[PDB]
Amino acid sequence: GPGSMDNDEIFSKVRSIISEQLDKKEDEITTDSRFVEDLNADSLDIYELLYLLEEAFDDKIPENEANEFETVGDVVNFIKKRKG
Repeated sequence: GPGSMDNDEIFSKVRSIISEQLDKKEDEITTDSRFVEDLNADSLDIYELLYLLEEAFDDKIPENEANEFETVGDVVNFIKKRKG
């Protein structure tokens, strides 16, 4: 079956790093996880994380991303296609 491309390698590769400490699966993408469950911190620290991340792509988070933003799952599929 399919599933072989940089598209599904970006979110996977990135998660492969945190997976060490997080010891979680990248397939845990869900709105019931958020940074609290998925990430090892709170949105407090994530604020600057995404804030600076969007600056690298030149796009408003609460404006552009807001079009379809909700939880980590959204950012995953977002940065996935955003870069490809």
